[PDB]
Amino acid sequence: ELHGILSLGLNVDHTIVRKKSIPLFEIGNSDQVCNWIIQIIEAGVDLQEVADSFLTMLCVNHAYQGDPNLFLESPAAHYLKGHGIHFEIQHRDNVDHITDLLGVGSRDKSLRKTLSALEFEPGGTTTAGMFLSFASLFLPKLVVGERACLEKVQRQIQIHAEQGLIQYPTQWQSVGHMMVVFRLIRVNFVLKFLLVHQGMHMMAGHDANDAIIANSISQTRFSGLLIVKTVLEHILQKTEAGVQLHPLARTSKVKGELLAFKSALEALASHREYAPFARLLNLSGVNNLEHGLYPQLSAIALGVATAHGSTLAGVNVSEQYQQLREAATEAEKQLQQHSEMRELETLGLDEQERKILATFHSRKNEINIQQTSSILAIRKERLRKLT
Amino acid sequence: ELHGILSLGLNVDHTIVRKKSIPLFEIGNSDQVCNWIIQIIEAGVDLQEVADSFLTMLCVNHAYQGDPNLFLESPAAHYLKGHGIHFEIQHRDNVDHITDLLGVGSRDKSLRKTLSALEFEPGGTTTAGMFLSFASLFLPKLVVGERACLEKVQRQIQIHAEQGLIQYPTQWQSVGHMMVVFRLIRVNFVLKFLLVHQGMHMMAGHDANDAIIANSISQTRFSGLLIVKTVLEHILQKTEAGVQLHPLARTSKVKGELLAFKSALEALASHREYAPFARLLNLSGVNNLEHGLYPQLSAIALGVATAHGSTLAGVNVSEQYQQLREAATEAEKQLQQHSEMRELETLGLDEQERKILATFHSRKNEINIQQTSSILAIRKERLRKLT
Amino acid sequence: ELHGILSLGLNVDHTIVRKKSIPLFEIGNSDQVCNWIIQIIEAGVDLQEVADSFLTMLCVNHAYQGDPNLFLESPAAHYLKGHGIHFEIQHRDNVDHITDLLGVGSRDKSLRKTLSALEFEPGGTTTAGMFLSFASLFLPKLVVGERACLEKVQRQIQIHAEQGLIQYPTQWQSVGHMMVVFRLIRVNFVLKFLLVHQGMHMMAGHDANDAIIANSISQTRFSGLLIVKTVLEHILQKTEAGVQLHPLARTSKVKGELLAFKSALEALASHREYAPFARLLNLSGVNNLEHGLYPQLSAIALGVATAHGSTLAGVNVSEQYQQLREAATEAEKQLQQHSEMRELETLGLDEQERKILATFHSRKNEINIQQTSSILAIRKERLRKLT
Amino acid sequence: VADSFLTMLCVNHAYQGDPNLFLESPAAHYLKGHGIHFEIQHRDNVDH
RNA sequence: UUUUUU
RNA sequence: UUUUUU
RNA sequence: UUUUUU
Repeated sequence: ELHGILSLGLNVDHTIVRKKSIPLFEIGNSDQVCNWIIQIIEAGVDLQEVADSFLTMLCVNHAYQGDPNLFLESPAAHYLKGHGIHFEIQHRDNVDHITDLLGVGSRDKSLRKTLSALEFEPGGTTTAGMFLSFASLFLPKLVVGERACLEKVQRQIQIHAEQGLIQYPTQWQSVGHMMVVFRLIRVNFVLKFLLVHQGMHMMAGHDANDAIIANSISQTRFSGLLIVKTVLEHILQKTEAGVQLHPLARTSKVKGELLAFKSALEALASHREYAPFARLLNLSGVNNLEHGLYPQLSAIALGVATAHGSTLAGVNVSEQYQQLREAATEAEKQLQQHSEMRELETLGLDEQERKILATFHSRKNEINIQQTSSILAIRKERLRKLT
Repeated sequence: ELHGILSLGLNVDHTIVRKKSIPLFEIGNSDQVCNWIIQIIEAGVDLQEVADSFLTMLCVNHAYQGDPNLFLESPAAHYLKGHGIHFEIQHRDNVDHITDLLGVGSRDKSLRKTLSALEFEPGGTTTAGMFLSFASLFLPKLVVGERACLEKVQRQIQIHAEQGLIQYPTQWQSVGHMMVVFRLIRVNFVLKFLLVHQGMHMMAGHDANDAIIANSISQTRFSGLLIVKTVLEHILQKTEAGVQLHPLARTSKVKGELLAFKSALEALASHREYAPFARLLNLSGVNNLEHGLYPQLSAIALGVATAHGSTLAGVNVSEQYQQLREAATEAEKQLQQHSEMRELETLGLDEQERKILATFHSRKNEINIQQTSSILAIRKERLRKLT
Repeated sequence: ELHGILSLGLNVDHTIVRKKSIPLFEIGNSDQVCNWIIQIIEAGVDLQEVADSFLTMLCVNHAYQGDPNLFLESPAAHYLKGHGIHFEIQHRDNVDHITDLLGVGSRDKSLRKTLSALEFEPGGTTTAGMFLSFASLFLPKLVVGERACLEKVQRQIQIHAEQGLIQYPTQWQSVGHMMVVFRLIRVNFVLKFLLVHQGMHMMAGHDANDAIIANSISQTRFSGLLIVKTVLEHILQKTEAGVQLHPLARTSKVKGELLAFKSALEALASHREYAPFARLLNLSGVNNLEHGLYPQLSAIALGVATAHGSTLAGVNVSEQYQQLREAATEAEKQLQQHSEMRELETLGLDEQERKILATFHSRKNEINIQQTSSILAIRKERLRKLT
Repeated sequence: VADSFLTMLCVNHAYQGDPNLFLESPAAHYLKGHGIHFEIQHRDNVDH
């Protein structure tokens, strides 16, 4: 097989190509230090190389009440090492200021003077879990962009307020504070991974913050991987016997698209139980799953998927997938109509029952037209906002 | 076999024909030294024989936080040695100036006076990882040339800015700074290999810079090797049973082209998991894969590939592949039309489903004509810019 | 077999009939000495018996950073000895002038006064690797002659400038400097062999100069041995089952030509992995492969090859191969036409597919006529330049 | 060339311009067997 | 003596 | 020498 | 680069 040359360097074995060591502090006033960290986040000051340390401090405070040794024995730390990420316990005796935690060295003097410039206020009420839940609110639609993330965050804040779960400070609702939090989450990997791990792997015991985190992790599944969802749910049909390819996916080019897409999916499934969050966590083979490696397959799959759900009509694409998308949409609409009225007879039903079901199917179809057209109008409003 | 005489000296065994030793420095202020290195890069001063040392210093700072011993035990250093490239740890006690690192010797006095001429500024914010990601931005379309590389770099900077991942200094956006970075990357092998290794082999844990590097490595796959892609995806067709040769590739000359191309591909696949980056890294048997050893096969394969994807219509060729390229393009367009309407009947489908699918295939064909013509017009604009 | 008497003295066993010893110097300022060597090359002064010493010094500086002991343990030195070529390490304590390296003796006083006449300039920027790459530029088309070599050198300098790989001094671009470099390469064997060895056997790690050297070595394959290429690719056809002789090669004389040519090819393949560079390196049985031992076979093979590639129409021959060359060219053109339209039916194809392929084959044939006629016109221009 | 161009006109009239259909036509079947044959030669560009 | 393109 | 899109 | 709803 010389066609293996095309797949060289895609699904490589696991090797560690880095060495990162995040200092974790065994202190007495863990809550007080975490409040200081939240306050420096609120101040807008960027954390240089200490973002990992302080955000992992917040995560350890939330999950383990402030005992970093338990975290070093946790499965999250077990996963992170083996990818080159390690943690040090350093006992701190007295911590009067947040600058005691950061050590002396090059480029830490630059941060230390700024942090000593900030004047904190003692006994802040905001806990680390509150910040972790607020940060988790950003995980859905984070790969989409800043504004979409902020819009989803405001919506989900409303939702969680009307459940009575949480009460975020009104200064967190500001646009700028969300700007700084979005930047902090986007750049930092360990915070996102820890949020994902605690959301996924907590079987019970959720407090308000854990409930919010788990909900946002569940909503973050396959964010940035709509191509995987559309292809695997519609184009690669799943039958009782085997796997049929969609009627619209018979083109000679689309067959090659399918084989390459499969190879990329073997690459993705190597990140077991973390593949849904690959684009969020920027895992290895996520660039192998893109719109542009698979133009025909992407447009056709999204068009076929749009023909079923009225909400997928709001998905935007580049200039070059639009026409093939709606061509596939109308093709699949007509095919679904034909399949609709074709297998009623295959079921044993009276004239009366089939008659009622035909009325129901027509009614459902018009409801779907209502909804798809409404979503299209809302999307047109969104683009008009962009204009 | 006397025909083996033609293949003598092509796929030779692995032997080490060189001895290179890059000094790596175990220092205290690794970040400070790396900032000095980035500043001397920004100054435009060319690094004579120390480019390898300082760029590997930047890579060690990024990957291993500044511990070169871990790098000497890394698999990248394991690969490099055995190709004749070794590293020395030399502990430096005090480093007040960047000139302390470079040792006394012939032709180093020339560089030392220039580096002492430059006046640095303390506490530069730019980290080594930022420079590594910016340098990685150049890897796609680096073998193409300087302007195409710079254009891709600007595009990808825009893309990475709108994700919120990174924020490059505005002085890096200048044309001249990209000129110096392009020159530095083009001449230096170890920097490119280290970027390729960290992009390929990092399974998880990506920060912003690692995400950018991995994305650009994934985009750099088979850059400069479009002939391999076109031939192996279209001319050497892959069936369930065996390997069919394309109908357009039956000529007696093209058969010899195919055998020679195969031999070159056994040469290429010897660089396992690095064959995609052969032209970038200038590996052994990459000159055996060229347009000019395989004129008929190159033109025919690119023409056949252009008949499928609308984006491949933008690929330029020499004066002598153009006519055969479009001849093959029209031949494959007509053949794909005939195959298109020929295997609809081979599938069990109703009159209705086949009718809908024929409408879909026609619609797809006109979309493809739109896109190919647009790409051709854009290419005409590009040549007009050249004029 | 009395016909063995004709082959006596052609494929003889390996014996050493010489004793050459090149002094190699273990010095401190290897780069400084190599710059002096490059400057004496630039001065145009001919090197008497020291050309081998200084050029091997440059090669050792390039490959091994200046440690000749590593070179003496290198496989290139292993190959050279056993052919009668050895090296001495002589440690030099202080080298203020290039004349310190050359020892006192007969005919070295003549060179020493001239080298002391030349006034060097300290700290020359030109490295040994740059000179080695520039010298390697001459290897393709070196056996052809001086002007063709210089033309190829200028073309390849342009090519390597537009890649951004290298920047040769503008004083090297002069015609006279290329004259001196051509003479130096032509006379000297060890320089050419070392360039060939490093180009062939370096699997990875190429810097700019190594990339240039490897490219020119790959382009130098079978330079001066077009007869081997033409015969083995066309006249001695390679089938799945066995070896067919070309229809044009059935003459009773051409059969003897084929047997003698085979014997010469067993002679050539004895130089394993170096047979492609036999005429360049003037290996043992290269005079047994000539135009003049095989007049009929040479002319017929080149004519048959010209019928396939449009570029081989530019190959010149003596007064006496021309008419047989074009006679074979037209014979093979008609035969290829007949074979062309004869095996379309042998493949299972529709009327439509065969029709399209016939259009494609006609279009390809007219493109080939365009290209062959253009090459013929360019060749006519070349002869007019000679006139 | 009178035969060539007039048969070109006849092929254009009867078969819309596809000479292969004419070579499979019964008129061409009759003509050959009387010694009259036709060659398809594809022309790429015809400005004159 | 070699003659092309790479 | 490479030439597209990613 | 991602673009929906959750």
